[PDB]
Amino acid sequence: MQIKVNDNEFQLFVGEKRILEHSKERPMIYVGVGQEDVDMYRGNFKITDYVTERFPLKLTDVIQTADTVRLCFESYIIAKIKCDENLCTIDFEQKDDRINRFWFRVAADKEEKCYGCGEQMSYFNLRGRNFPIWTSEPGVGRDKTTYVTWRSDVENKAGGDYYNTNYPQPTFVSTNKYYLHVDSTAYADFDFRNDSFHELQIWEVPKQIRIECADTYLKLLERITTYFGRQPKLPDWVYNGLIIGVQGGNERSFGLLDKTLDRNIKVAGIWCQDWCGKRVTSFGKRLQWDWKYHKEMYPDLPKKIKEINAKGIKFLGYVNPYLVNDGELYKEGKEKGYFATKADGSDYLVDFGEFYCGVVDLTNPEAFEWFKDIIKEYTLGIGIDGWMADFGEYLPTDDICLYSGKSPMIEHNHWPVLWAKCNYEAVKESGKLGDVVYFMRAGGAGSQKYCTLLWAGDQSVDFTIHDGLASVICGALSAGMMGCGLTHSDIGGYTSLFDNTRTKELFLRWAEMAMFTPFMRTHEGNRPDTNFQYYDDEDTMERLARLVDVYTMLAPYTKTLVEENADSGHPVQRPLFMHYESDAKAYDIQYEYLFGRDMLIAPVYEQDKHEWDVYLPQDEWVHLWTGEEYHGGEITVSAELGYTPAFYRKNSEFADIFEEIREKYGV
Amino acid sequence: MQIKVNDNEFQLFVGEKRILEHSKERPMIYVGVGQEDVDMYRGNFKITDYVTERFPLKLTDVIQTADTVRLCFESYIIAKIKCDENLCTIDFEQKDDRINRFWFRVAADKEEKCYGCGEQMSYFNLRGRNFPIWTSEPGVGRDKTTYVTWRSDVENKAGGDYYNTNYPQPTFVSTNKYYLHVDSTAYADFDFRNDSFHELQIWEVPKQIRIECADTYLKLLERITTYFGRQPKLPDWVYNGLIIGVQGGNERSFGLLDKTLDRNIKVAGIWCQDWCGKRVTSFGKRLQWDWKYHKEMYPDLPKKIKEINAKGIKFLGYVNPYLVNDGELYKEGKEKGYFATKADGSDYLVDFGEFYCGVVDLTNPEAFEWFKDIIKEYTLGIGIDGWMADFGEYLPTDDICLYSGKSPMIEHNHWPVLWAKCNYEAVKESGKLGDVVYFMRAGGAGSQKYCTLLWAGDQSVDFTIHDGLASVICGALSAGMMGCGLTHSDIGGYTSLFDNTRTKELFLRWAEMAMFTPFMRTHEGNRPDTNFQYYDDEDTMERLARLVDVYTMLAPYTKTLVEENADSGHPVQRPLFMHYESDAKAYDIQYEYLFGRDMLIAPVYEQDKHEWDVYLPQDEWVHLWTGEEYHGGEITVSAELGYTPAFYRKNSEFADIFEEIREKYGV
Ligand SMILES: O=S(=O)(O)C[C@H]1CNC[C@@H](O)[C@@H]1O
Ligand SMILES: O=S(=O)(O)C[C@H]1CNC[C@@H](O)[C@@H]1O
Repeated sequence: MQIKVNDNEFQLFVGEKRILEHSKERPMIYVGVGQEDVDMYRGNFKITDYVTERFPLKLTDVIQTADTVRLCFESYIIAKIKCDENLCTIDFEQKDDRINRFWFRVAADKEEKCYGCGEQMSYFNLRGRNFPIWTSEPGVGRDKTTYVTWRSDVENKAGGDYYNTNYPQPTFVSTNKYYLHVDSTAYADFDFRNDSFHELQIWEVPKQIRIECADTYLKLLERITTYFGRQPKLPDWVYNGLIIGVQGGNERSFGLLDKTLDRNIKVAGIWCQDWCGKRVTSFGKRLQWDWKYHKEMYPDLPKKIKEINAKGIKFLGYVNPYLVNDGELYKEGKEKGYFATKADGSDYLVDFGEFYCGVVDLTNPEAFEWFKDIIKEYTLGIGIDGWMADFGEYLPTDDICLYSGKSPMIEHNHWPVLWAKCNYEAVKESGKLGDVVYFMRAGGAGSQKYCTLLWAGDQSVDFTIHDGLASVICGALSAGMMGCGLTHSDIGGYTSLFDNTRTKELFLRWAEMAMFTPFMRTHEGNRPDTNFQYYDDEDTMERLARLVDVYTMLAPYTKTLVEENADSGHPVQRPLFMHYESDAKAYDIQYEYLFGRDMLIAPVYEQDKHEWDVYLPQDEWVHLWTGEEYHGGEITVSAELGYTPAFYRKNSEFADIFEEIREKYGV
Repeated sequence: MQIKVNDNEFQLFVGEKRILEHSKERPMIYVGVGQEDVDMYRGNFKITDYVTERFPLKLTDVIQTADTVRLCFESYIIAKIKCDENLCTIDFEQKDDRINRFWFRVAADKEEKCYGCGEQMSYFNLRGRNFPIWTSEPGVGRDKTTYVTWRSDVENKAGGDYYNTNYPQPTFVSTNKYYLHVDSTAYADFDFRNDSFHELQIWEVPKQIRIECADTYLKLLERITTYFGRQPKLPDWVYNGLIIGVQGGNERSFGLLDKTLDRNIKVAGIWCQDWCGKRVTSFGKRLQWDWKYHKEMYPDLPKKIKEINAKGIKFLGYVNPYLVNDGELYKEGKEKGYFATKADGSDYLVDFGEFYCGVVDLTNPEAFEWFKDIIKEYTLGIGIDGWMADFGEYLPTDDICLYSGKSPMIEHNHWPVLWAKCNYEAVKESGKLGDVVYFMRAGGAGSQKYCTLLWAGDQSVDFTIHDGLASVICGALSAGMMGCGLTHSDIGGYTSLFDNTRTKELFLRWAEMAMFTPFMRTHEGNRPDTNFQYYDDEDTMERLARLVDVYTMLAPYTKTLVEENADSGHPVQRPLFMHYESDAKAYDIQYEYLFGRDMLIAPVYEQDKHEWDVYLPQDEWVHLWTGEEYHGGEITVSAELGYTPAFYRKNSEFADIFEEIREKYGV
């Protein structure tokens, strides 16, 4: 990167491509004054802004030092710029206290594409749209043309839209082979609707903007994860097979484990989210938010965990950073003063849907340490080797006080990372990194270090584009470009509402994609009695045993991808353009991915399909199940139920593993 | 109205209430730069704006002469303020050509209420919401919680919202007893969401803002209509009875007339909107847009008109300012170059839903006179005595050129008044003002002069709040506060879509309201074959005979109201606070109206009702059907089908008429 600058024009280049400019004709910064309106309803946020001032700044002074270039903008902003061959930082100082709106422009051209802004569930390429950065419920349906979405809006204010996500991040990657990060947890809105610039709206003057370039996307990801962090290797035991999501107490849950094993489905672990109890609401069968094992539903659980461990099976649980008001840990947290409070001193109670919970104040070090100790003592301490570490999106912005003294308009997006750090430190302090794994749906900048595994959050139980099976693929790709290289999904989705229920076909198509991911896990969903469950159908269990076997057979390859993610930040699920940078079509494809360097996966995301159109970049490919060879381009392969459109490179060093799969399970 | 002004502060008072202020702490004007996006689909407009600059102006010079005060605002705006005891005008000169966004603030307090912004169908009191000023299709359903609205959005982009209207106007009335008008036909957005100020956003620097006060709302309406215009009296023949909306050609239409008369329903006129032919689309039974009578459907129509005239019955038709591209008049207009054109020089063909029409360029004086002559020759010239003068909302903004050379962003809202003027001059030059009547659903500033009669446009055929019977009352109250004092509605509504079809009860509830309006007219609606028609049911025809007879019995009173409207601008349908200005509840009521000074009407707007709650202001009231006396407050009256909740003042000079009605048709 190179800086060019006079007394009234600043420029920054990446190669021969200008990416920053401030002149009178093309200002780089606008500042202004806004008054927001934020209305939360059960984790959904309706956010509007009333802007009374917005104006571009005048560059009134420039000072060049061998290390720093200083831009003075009247009495509003000072920008200190420092550059290397690969890194520019722009630190901002605010000289006018009135400003609470900050618009930053990046030079662009019509053909450029951008990726990221966190885990995006609808659009991988961000160009042409804008993306608010505000963690929240991602929406049920997420598509205003569907009945599920409309009913979700009408009854629950919960239909959402294309940009909602549990894990937004003020960071993007450009096809000019740089990434840009705005060091701020404020509300932001990344606007890619203009041909000649990207505009980044921030609801504070951000501390710094960071820009870093590389010669390849692989190296760009190495630089991204150097700055944000890298995940550990997953525990070796995850590759033993399926992690089965079952509920109902000792007899039912361990009964289904035995039934699962008896049908020759390989099991890595049993995940009982109700290990701490159940709570039934009008949404469905939920959990008792009090993070100690439930002695009536799962008596003697520590002893029982030792027993299944001796048979090669791990036990997985569930925690989240809230506590319901009738729980034992709530009573203790109240007595110790560890909840976020209102101005009058009452503990703030959040409505999660017919029950009310305190928000453990993770910005209070004593409360943070207390909750970390709850994980150590009552989850890790009874031998639980993994858990869902849920939520993080529900911090309200109305009359709530945090120990940090910062506005909830700033701490709201910070919360997922504070929650991630709490889990990470519990595991690290216990010496269990690499032995236990928790998985999170919410995140922010820093989840690259503090989250051991993402999952895609709640999908609807359907084949829709914006909230079904397909949206998992988009979420994997976007998250991976942010440096979160390990993700998975609920096999079969989660959300059943408004006559939308899971089918056998949906479960199996979901499973045949999951076997080409690091972590296979099922989920009964919110209404288990009226949604298909794999253990309800012998044919499904037979079919599932094959899919899980394929996962275990892939594991020597998958371990090298997880290792490569841990070593350099190359995600396990990669976009096609990560290894085919010259292929123009690879930049527009978001429903196929490279499973490592050596496999291409194009999951079937529609019902009643028997063949599937696949775009293959130019290379020597072999269809997994048939061995037929392909050299690149649009094709159509058979894709019956159980036969994922999956291809491997001919000269892959793992071709023997893939051939063993074909011989055993091909056509 | 008194001005206070020094070098650093301007103020304007109405009595002892400050209505305008400019100081550095409370600026009166912001200016800026925006880039709109106007997405048009079949008369529906999705409009968004991208504001890049907005900033308050600094008052840098004040010049007082004897009559004028000149406020200079840097190099941006000069405002010339001239006041009287009742009138203040602010003329704006634009000194910076870059400005295309103008925000004008009006001082307000929390208890103030505001009325107007044209004909509003959802909210009469505007306080607490914002109202875009852009004529368009008003929406089907207009309520995001209903199935009809949702489907209208999904299939037709046509659900609309609370603010959409055929007739917006940048004019409001305040409870400080002033009205304010912005002299512009640009897009505007009147924002009443803030306690301490109204803010009027205009997408140009407006020529002038006009403010005029008065001691009473009656006198305010006198001033409003002195400025905007007053309607003529309605022709005496309208009071002869019902205007029946029928279709199908000579045999069916005049057959239905005979049937109606045979059932002893008094008929003032037969309104055949298909006088010029039909066109069937997926929307339903529409019309052929070629404004000459259809010689195959209505052979020898001029002869038929003479025959029914000799029996005391008028004939009414239909025109609108567009021409379908397979018609005779389209061919002539195309030859003479009388259509609006695109940038590429071709005639712009607007899609109205499976057919395409030219827009007669009403800004071209030659085309204007031509279309006026079309009305004289082919409507008035064959003896038609009234007509629906429809549409006016569909001018596109994307790629169109007008003879005026003004932007379609300015002429779009202008079109309804140009079209009104076309009809007005045809009638006036024919010497028929007061003898023939046309009715319009679209309008703008000036419709007060150029439109002889409003109607509330298309309602859905239901009892919903935002698009059924009740929204007619809101439209009547709001239009009347703007000086359009004559209005009516389709008895039974118009729009049938998405499993919503007209019922008998709905038709009858609508008719029993309509008999307390100036003009009773039915309509077959868009899907006559699958919707209730009054002539389907003998009991309905017997009931309608009574309702129409009541309308004729009221005529001596109603005529004095229409004459009062023509002489002073007091609307026929008045808000309760127009005659009870001290009644606090009168300012919150929008589904009751005073029918002149001597009657209160509170229509049943819900199904399955046998009684109705009514608020009466403090006065001596007599329930029309029973004779029971009431003295003010909340009451409940019997309100069976046919017994509108209607009350008259005991001391009314017309009490003898009202007693005859009770004797003949009461309980
Ligand atoms: O119902 S609960 O809220 O207790 C648990 C759910 C929370 N969201 C993620 C889902 O996977 C959990 O089952
Ligand atoms: O269907 S048509 O468009 O020809 C006529 C309708 C237009 N809008 C107003 C309605 O009253 C008409 O029937």
